[PDB]
Amino acid sequence: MALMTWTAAEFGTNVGFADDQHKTIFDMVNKLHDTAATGNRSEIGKQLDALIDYVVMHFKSEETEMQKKGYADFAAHKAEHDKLVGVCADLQKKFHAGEAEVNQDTTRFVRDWFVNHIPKVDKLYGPCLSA
Ligand SMILES: [Fe+2]
Ligand SMILES: [Fe+2]
Repeated sequence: MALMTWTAAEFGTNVGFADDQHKTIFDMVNKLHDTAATGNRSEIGKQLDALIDYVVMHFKSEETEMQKKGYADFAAHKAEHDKLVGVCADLQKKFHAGEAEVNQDTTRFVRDWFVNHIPKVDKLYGPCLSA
């Protein structure tokens, strides 16, 4: 099974670009999850780095739109993004030093993060960003 399945009932924000970027994230996490069941460390690292770069770009996209529109919860929302980015960058520094491995607990963690963040945090910007 794919780790992550996107539906509108679970995750739709009413903001087209954000929904699309979320779908990409889910697909990139699913590839990482599959590779993380192997010992193909170079393929894990390529997919890890591609996912994290995309996630940072998604967060920048949401942040630019929230801040330009004076969205009410912008700074607290960005704080949640920045703590995930710090976790991911720390994981990359360790993984790329040989000091940690990426496995399916890594991808279930990131799944947990997104499945909580999108409904509880991202959906709240829908009225403002869709107006
Ligand atoms: Fe998001
Ligand atoms: Fe977000």
